Amino acid sequence: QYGNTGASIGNVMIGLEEAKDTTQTKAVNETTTTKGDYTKL
Amino acid sequence: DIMNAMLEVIGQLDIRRAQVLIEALIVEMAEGDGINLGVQWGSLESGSVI
Repeated sequence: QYGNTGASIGNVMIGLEEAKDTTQTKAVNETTTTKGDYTKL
Repeated sequence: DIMNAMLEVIGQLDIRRAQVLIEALIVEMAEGDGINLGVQWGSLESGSVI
């Protein structure tokens, strides 16, 4: 990781993971899906 | 005598005053131009942008 660059790989990968669609499952059989925010990316 | 002197001073300080017509002219000519063009790129699936 480097600070010379515009943006650092850390915030970019974290942002891309936050942007992915997350699913939250509760079995017994509920499964919910939700889209993630892009605000970090 | 002093009377005849001050009347000759007053006579010459009483003259008519000419009057000037001052006409200014202000000219302001501006001009501007610009051309801004460029191509950007992006892929938001794996975030990569130009």
